[PDB]
Amino acid sequence: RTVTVEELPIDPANVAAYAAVTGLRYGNQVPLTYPFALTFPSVMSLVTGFDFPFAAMGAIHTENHITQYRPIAVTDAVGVRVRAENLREHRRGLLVDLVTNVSVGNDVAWHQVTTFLHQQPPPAAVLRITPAKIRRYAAVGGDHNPIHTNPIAAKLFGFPTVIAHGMFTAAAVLANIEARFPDAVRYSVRFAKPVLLPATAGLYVAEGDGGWDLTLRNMAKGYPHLTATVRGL
Ligand SMILES: [Mg+2]
Repeated sequence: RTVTVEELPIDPANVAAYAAVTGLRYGNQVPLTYPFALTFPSVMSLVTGFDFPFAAMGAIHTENHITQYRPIAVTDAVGVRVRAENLREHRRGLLVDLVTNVSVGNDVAWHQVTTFLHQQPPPAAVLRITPAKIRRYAAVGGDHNPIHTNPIAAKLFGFPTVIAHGMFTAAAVLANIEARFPDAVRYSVRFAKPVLLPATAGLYVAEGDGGWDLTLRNMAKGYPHLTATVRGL
């Protein structure tokens, strides 16, 4: 239950296209969330190879914790390690933790815990999220889970329309604030109601220190799509 890549190259053109579609800045270091996408093929090879029943197609992303110890340069080639751990019963199904460590040289730069489920007032910003943009996020980020792109498959897996990738939303909400993030930062997200597409969602931001609290809501109905914290280390 362990995957390794010794020297994964970074494609800057992909980093640019990731920043464009999520609304983040393309600079010399990759966005804080970008290594989710970079290591995604490595995570899915672990998930798809689970001995027991657990399907990547139609899987649900419930929670995500990123710890960045140091930025990763767009020119870096990276070491990747993934392990899967903490199978639990939930209610809606099987939960599992996928734990990824991304290294530059001998050092761990970026550390993530991803939790998946197999089913068994005026805002500080506004996000417009269309099916087209998410079709584009799926191409660029490489998560082709069809609940985000194929309506017929979304229905089959329980949703009335296609939904946004949780990690699209988790990237997009950092747009304004990311320029003030320190190099060492932790970002914790709890996904709630899926974002049904197309949608216009409002982001609420408080400065609960030394950092930020975030809540993304559906604008008509007001229910939460996610809550998150950003903190310096
Ligand atoms: Mg996260």
